[PDB]
Amino acid sequence: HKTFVEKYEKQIKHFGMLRRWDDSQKYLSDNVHLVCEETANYLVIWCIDLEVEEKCALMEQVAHQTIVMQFILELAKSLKVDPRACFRQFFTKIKTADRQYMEGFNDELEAFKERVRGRAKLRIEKAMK
Repeated sequence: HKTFVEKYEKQIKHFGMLRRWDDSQKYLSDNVHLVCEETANYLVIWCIDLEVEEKCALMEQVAHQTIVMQFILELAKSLKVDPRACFRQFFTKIKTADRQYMEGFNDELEAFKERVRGRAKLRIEKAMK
């Protein structure tokens, strides 16, 4: 919650703006404390913030990184290990010759962005009328 974000907000934003697998993996390896639900939670809100402000292109960029972190955290729950100890295997898995894991990632990413677009619209009905 609260002051993890006061502490690391600029680092979370930076991660949110990466894209290449090796760039993300290096950044996390260098900043392992960011591999946590607090980070994924912040990225979700930020996506909704960007979408509402019509920064749709940037929302799509941040959404990619949001799903990266969610996948990492899910993988960890899968193996019952700490996500800080196993996050590199997300990148290994995504790069596998059979593109099955990557396909599921892409599907979750597209679905996530649809949900973000819906959530954004709700914020302006929230007090549109």
